[PDB]
Amino acid sequence: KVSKVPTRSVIPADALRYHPRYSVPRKMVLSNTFNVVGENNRYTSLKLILEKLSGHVGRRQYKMLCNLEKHYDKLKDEGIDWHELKWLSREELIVLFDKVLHLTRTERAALLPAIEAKVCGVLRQTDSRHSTVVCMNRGNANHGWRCGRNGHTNDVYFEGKAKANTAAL
Amino acid sequence: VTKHAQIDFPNTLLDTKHSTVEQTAMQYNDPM
Amino acid sequence: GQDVPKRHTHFVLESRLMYEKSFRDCWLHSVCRAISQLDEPLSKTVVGTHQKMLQRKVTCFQYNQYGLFKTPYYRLANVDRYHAVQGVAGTREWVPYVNVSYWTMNKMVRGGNLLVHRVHYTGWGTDSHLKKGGWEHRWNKVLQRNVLQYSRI
Amino acid sequence: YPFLRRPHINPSAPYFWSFMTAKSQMAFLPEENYITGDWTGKFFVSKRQVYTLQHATSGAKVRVKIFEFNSPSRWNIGKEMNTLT
Amino acid sequence: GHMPTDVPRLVKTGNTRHNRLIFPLQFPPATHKFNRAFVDAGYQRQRAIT
Amino acid sequence: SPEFKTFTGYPMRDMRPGYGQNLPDYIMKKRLPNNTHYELFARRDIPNEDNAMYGKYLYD
Amino acid sequence: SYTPNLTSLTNQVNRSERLRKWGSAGVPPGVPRIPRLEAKGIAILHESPKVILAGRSRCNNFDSNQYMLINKATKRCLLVDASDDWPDDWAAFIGASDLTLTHVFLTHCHIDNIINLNAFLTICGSRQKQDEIGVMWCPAEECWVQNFKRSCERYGRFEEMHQVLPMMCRSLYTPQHLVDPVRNARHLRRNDVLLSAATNRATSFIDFGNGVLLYYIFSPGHSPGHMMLHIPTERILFSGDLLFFNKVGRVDLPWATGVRLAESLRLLEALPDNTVVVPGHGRMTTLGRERRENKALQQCYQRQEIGKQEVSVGFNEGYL
Amino acid sequence: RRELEKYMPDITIGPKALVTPVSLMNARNGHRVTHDLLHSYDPHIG
Amino acid sequence: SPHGYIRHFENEVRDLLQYVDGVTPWKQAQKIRTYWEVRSHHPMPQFNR
RNA sequence: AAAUUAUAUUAUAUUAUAUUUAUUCAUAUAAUUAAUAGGAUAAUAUUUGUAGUUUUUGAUACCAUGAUAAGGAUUAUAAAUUGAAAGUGUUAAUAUCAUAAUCAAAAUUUAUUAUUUAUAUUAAAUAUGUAUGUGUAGAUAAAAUA
Ligand SMILES: [Zn+2]
Ligand SMILES: [Zn+2]
Ligand SMILES: [Zn+2]
Repeated sequence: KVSKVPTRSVIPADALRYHPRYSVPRKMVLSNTFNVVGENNRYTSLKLILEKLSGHVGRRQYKMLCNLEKHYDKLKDEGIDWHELKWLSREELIVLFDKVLHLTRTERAALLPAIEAKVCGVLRQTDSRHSTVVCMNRGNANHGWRCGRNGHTNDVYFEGKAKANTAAL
Repeated sequence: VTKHAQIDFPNTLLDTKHSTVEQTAMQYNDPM
Repeated sequence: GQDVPKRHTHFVLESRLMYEKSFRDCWLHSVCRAISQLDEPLSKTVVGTHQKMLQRKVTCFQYNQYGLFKTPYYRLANVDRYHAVQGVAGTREWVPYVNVSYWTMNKMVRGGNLLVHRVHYTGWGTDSHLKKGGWEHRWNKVLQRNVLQYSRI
Repeated sequence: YPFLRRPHINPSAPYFWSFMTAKSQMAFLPEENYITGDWTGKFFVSKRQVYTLQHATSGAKVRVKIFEFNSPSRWNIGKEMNTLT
Repeated sequence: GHMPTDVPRLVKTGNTRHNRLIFPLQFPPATHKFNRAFVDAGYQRQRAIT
Repeated sequence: SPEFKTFTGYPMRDMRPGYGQNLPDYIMKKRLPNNTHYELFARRDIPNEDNAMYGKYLYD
Repeated sequence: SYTPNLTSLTNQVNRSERLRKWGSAGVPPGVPRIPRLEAKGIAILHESPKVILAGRSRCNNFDSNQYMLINKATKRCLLVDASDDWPDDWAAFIGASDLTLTHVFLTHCHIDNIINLNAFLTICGSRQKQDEIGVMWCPAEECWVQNFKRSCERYGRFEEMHQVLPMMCRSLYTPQHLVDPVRNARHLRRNDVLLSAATNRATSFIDFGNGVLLYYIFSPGHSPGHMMLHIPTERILFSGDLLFFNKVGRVDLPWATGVRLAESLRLLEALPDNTVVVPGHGRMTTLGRERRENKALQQCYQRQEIGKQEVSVGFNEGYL
Repeated sequence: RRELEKYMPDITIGPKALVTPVSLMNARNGHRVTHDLLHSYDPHIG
Repeated sequence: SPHGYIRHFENEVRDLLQYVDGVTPWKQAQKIRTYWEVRSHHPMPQFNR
C-alpha cells in the first residue's frame, strides 16, 4: 500500500506561511498594562500605524520619505484616538488636517490609505510579550470599524483584553 | 485536548512479545 | 530551566529578610523582655515605684513597635534555596551544613559539585567524639570550643 | 520530628489558670490586648488576647478567627481565647 | 460581554492539539420564600433549618 | 565525672528543669545572634550565587 | 561557531547576541559526554530469519541513536551512524555474540554521527586483535569532515579535536605514501568504500550476505552527501536525518538546501506504507504514518500541487 | 477602631517610639526604624 | 561597638532606658495591667494547685 | 524419611461503648512582579527618586528503561596466625509517556456545626450458654512428623 499525502484543491495563501517547526506558533497574552483602557493605553495603536507608515516598505525596503511620527504628539494632545479618527467625517478631517495637524499634501497622501481602509487598531497577540502587530483588516460600521473578526467587537482595543468602557474614557 | 491515534484491529489480546519494529508498524496502522 | 522559578526566589529572599529583621530586633526585644519581666530591683538607685513605672513604660514601648521580630529561629530555618521541596529540621529530610533538603543534597552528590566522602551507613563516620558519645557529645564539643575554653573577663 | 516543634499548634478544674496560659501572674497582658498604633480597624483579633472585664462590660464586637462572642459573662475573665472556644 | 452559545470554539494550539472553549450557561435559582434573603455575605449562618 | 563517656571538664548543661526563655536571667546571659552562623546564612544562602558577587546589570 | 575576524570583534550586535543567548556567561555550554549513570543498555529491536537489528536510543546528548545490523548466517555485523558516548557496551556485545565487525555505514558526517568514530574503530580493532573495520561514506561529506574540528570547538568536544579521522587517511582511491626504504596501521586502509551519488535500484547495494541486500539512496538537503539504507526484504529504511517522527531534518546549517530536501522527500514515494522508517534521532515510525500525519510532507506536496517550481521545505529548529 | 477601643485600651506613643537614636545603631545592626519593612539609609535604594 | 552578650552593652542599655523614658508618657503606661489585676474580676480568682 | 534449610525474642491491636485531641478532610482566603550605583588617613568632578518600559516567571509527552525469582563451577592435605575466607557464568514472567506551545495539587499559608484513623479518657455484668487475625514494631546471643 502507498498512502497519498492529504492535500487540498483550494488553499488560502495564509497556510503557505513558514514556521520553523511547521506548527502553530505561540500566542502569548499581552502585558498587564493593557488590562484597562486608559489614556496611556489609548494611543499605542495610533503610534504603531504611524510608525509603519514612515518606515521601510517591502522586500527592497523602500524608505517612506514623509515622516508621520511627528504628528503623533499633537494627535494625542488633542485626545483623539485612532479608533476615534475613523469616526470623524470628511468635513471633520479637513478641519483636523489643515488647522490642527498642518498635514502637507504628501503627508496627507501617505496617511489616507490607512483612513480609507478603516484599519482596526487592535493589538494582535504574538509569540513575544511586546506586540507590534496591528490587525490590518478593513473595519465595518456595524462593529465600530473593528472588522468584526477574531473577537474585535465594537470596543475591543486589545486582543485578549476587555472592552473600551466609554463611561470612563 | 489531544486526540489519540486509532488503528483498525483491536489492541486487546495482542502479544507484547513482538519485536520493536513490529509493534511500531502495528501501532501506526500499517502492519508488516 | 532555568535555576528555580521566581516565586521560590521571592520566598528565599523573604526568609533572608526575616533573618535580617531578627538581627535588627533581637537585642531590643531581649532587653525589653528582660526589663519588663523582672521582679527583683534593677539597681540601688532605681527601686520601688520608679522600677514599676519604668517596667510599665518599657512595656508600653515594647508593645508600640509594629513589626518587631519576636519569631523564634527554628520556625522558618528549613528553607531550601535551590529547590522548592520543604524539609523538616531535626529529621533526615534536611542537612544542616550546606542547608538544603535531602533531595537537593542527593542531586548535588550525584552531580559532583560537593566534595563529600562516603562512609558506611551504620557507623559513626570518623569523628572520635561522634564515635564516643554521638550527636550530643559533638554538640557539647562544639560548645566547649566556641565558648567554654575562654576565661571570661 | 523534634519535640514540640510542630508549626501548626480543654476543661480542667485544678489546672485552670496554669494550662495554656502564662506561667506567672506578675506579667502583663499580651500585645493583642492593646492597640499598637494608628489602626483602621481589625476584622478579627488574635487567639491570644486575654478576655478582660471590659470585654463583657462594654461588648461592642468580639470577632475571633469564625467566632462571635455575643454571650458575655464573668467566668471568662482572665483567660485567653484558646480555651474559651 | 460574552454571548451565550452551545457550540464550542476550537482554538488550534498546535499539531494534533486544540482548545475547546464552551461555557455552561448558568440558570437563576428558585424564587421560593426560603431562598429569598439568603445570607450569602455571612458564610457562617446560624438560622435554624426548618 | 571522669568515669563517664561524655567527659568534658566544664558543666555543659545546668541541672534546672524548666530553664526557659521566659526567665530574664537566661535572657541576660544568652549569646546574641549578631554575627553568628545565621548572618552567614542570611547573606550567603541565595538561589543564585552570581547575585552575591556583583549586580547582574553591572556585569552585563 | 565561526572565525573571529576584525569585523566580528568590533561588532556590538555580536556581544548583544552572546548576552541574549547565554546570559552573563557569554560562552555556549557544549554538548558533553553522557556519563556512566543514566545510560541504558543495548536493545534488540528486530529479530528476523535473515538479520537482527540491535539498537540503543539517546546515546548522545545530541539525542541520536545507534543501530547495528547482524547477519544471522555469516556472523557479520554492521554499525550505521557510529556515534555512541560509550562504545564499550557495543564491543562487549560483539565479543559475547561471536560477531565480526567488517564495515561502518555513515549517512552523513555531521558531529552527531562521527563524534566517537575513532573510539569505535580503535576498541573494535583492539578486540579483533584477540582485516580491519572499514568505513562506508559519501565523498561530498568531505566538506563536513574538514569542519569536524570546528564543530568539536563549538560543542565542547575537546578530547576528540586532535584526532585524524579515518575517512581522511589514505584509502585505495588515493595516492600512496612514498616511505623511506628502511607501518601500515595508518598509512593505508584497504577496507574503505566510497559511495556514489548515482544510486539506483539495480546495482547500488551492499552484499551483506545470505542474499540480504542493502540499497543506499542518495538524498541530500540535510547534507551534500546523505545516504539512506533501504532493506526491502525486511521493510526497513534507515533514513538518518532526512525523516523523523512528525518532522524532517534541519536546513539552517551550512551546505543544506531546502529544495534538495524537498527532492529527497519526493524520491521516497515508491516505497510501501509498511516500511518501518528508522531515523537517526528519536522514535521510529512508518512511511505510511509519515504520508498521513507529517506536516512537512503535506506542505511539500501542497506547494508542488499549487505550482511552485522550486519547492523548499525544511526545519530550522530540531536535530542536527 | 472607635468601637474596638472600648474593650481594648489604646497605647499610642506615636512614630517617635519607632525611631531609635543614633547611639543605638550598632546594637541594632545599623538600623534606627522598627518598621515591618527594612529601611536603608542610602539615597540610591531610597 | 560591643559584641555578644547583653552584659557587654553598658552604654546602650542606659541610652535605651533614657530614650524609652523620654518618648513614653505615663498616661499611656497606666493602662497596661498585669494578669492578676484582670483575674481579680473573676468570681473565683484564687485557689491552690 | 536422613541432611536441616528454619531467624528466633517478647509485647500490642480494634464502637467495651460514649467523650477531648496530632494529621487528614469541608467551607471561608490573604499574598502579586521588574536594574546598577564605589564616602576618613587617596593631588581637588557635590551625585545620584538618575538613566527602565509594550520588563521575566509559558512546550508534561505513549522510544527501544529498569526492578523480581530461579539454577553453575574454583580453593582448603597447614595446628601456625589477632584473624585458614574470597573472587568468576545462564532462563521465565512484569515493565518501558522526555524535541513538545502555558498557567499556583499539599506553588502554598490561615480558619469554621462537620469525615476519619490514632490520643488519652472510659464502665456495668456469675439465672443459664458462650466468644482466638492478618499486620504493625525494636535490637537481634534457642532449633529435626518430612
Ligand atoms: Zn481586526
Ligand atoms: Zn545531520
Ligand atoms: Zn542527525
